[PDB]
Amino acid sequence: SAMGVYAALLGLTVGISYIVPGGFVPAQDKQYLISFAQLPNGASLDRTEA
Amino acid sequence: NLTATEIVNAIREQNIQVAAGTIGAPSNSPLQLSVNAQGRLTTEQEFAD
Repeated sequence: SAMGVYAALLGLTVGISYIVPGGFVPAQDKQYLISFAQLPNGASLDRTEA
Repeated sequence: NLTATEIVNAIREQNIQVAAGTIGAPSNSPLQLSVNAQGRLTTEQEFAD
């Protein structure tokens, strides 16, 4: 029964090794963020400045 | 009544690219439009013309 339980646990490990999503590096906070503004094409620098 | 050096100068003069610039680039105009013209020749007919 111990051997059977061991085989069942090995199968459970193999099954559960496929449900976790993958990744490389988690996204953390570096005390700053960026913001982009885009004007309609052909706009002068004064409008973007304002 | 022609010479080869004049021919070389003529062909070199008429086969140069031109950098025009921009209209509306210190100005208060709300538009900034680049300007382009015709520069280098490509086909044999243009060279022969």
